[PDB]
Amino acid sequence: MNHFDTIIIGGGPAGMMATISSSFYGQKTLLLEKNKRLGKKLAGTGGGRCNVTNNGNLDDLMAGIPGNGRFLYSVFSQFDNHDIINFFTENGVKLKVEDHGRVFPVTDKSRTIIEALEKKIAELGGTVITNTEIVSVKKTDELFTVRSSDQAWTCQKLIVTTGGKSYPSTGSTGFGHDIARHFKHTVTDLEAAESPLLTDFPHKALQGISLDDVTLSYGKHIITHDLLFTHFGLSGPAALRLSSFVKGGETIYLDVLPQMSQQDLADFLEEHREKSLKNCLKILLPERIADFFTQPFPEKVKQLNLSEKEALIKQIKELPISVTGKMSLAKSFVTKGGVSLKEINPKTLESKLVPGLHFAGEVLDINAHTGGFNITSALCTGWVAGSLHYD
Ligand SMILES: Cc1cc2nc3c(=O)[nH]c(=O)nc-3n(C[C@H](O)[C@H](O)[C@H](O)COP(=O)(O)OP(=O)(O)OC[C@H]3O[C@@H](n4cnc5c(N)ncnc54)[C@H](O)[C@@H]3O)c2cc1C
Repeated sequence: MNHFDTIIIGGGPAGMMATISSSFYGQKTLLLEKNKRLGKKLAGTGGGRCNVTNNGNLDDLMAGIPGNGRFLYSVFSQFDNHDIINFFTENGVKLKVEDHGRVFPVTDKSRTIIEALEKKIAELGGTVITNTEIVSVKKTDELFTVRSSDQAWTCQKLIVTTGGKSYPSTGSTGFGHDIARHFKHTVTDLEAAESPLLTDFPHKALQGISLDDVTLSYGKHIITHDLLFTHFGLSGPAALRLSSFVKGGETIYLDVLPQMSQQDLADFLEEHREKSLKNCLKILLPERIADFFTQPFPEKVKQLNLSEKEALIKQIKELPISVTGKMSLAKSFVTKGGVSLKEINPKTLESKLVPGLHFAGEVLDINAHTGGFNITSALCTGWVAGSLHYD
């Protein structure tokens, strides 16, 4: 018995959720995964802790999915970030909410998430065959044939959830784009998004340090969020978002305290004209950031003159950084681009050109910010694709 109602290709967050919803709707379901493990990429989101969704409202979500979020109104009315939170709560996983509405398991371990998903697939009788790479997908009359090098399976409904093109060592190497092409869909241009930034800058002084809520500016686009200093330059949300507007050759500007304007700072110093300038700023900033700003200046806040005060403050508020480029698609967190949404039903996620065929997750031309919006996007679209609609 190799024939199923539904076959789902790719066991990421989209694939797992379609397997759950399809089974739940009485569909006899097969999930195929190329790796020995499910959720290889998912296991590494949120610094490996697993950033499973975001707890904001609908507008927070739309602001979180800049790349074609508007297509998801229909999907989100069926299953949303709060349906996700319910599911994991219902099934005995303790979630928690961190900054910017990011949702993690209390365990801080991605296996708590993936293991819960596998457990449900099993309670619902879903079939999963791992360590199996699909190489071929055809359709005859009303019957999809799905083939690996060894075997073949059949179905009437086919869900393709093979992901994007970034981090191909997770398994997302584009096969779902080939399917889409084979059945004569348009695949848009595939390019990097949420790609960390290469800077020309003394990286050693600051790498590993994290900063909460800072403003990076460049031309019209100005962004206020979290930032990580890396050995190659800049990552974390702020860098990641800005990375869409920048290619290499630009100067961008960093505001390390968007809270205080020039004057508040000036006043703050006078209150601590007794401590060392490093120690002064050590109270407002992480220590290694303090070192960085105040190395070239006099030891003590009072030893400063007027011109030193004004120059220092302008560095604190407007440090110019030189960007020499960004990471490629391969090394970016998100693929901007995918299967074209003008040929997909926004409500069922069925292809408009081939009946029975469906697409969910990153394989579609949807792209979002890190912070749970991609994963939320994949679980939901997955849920919908796997679910049944009739009329
Ligand atoms: C380091 C990192 C951190 C991230 N952090 C975040 C974050 O904090 N928040 C956020 O929202 N997003 C984040 N993302 C993005 C997010 O992980 C993805 O957008 C999401 O996992 C996509 O889900 P998916 O199921 O569509 O594709 P994937 O999760 O990639 O899964 C696709 C699956 O298809 C399988 N497959 C592929 N080809 C075949 C084939 N031929 N045969 C069989 N199986 C196949 C693959 O093995 C894979 O398991 C991050 C990405 C990375 C790389």
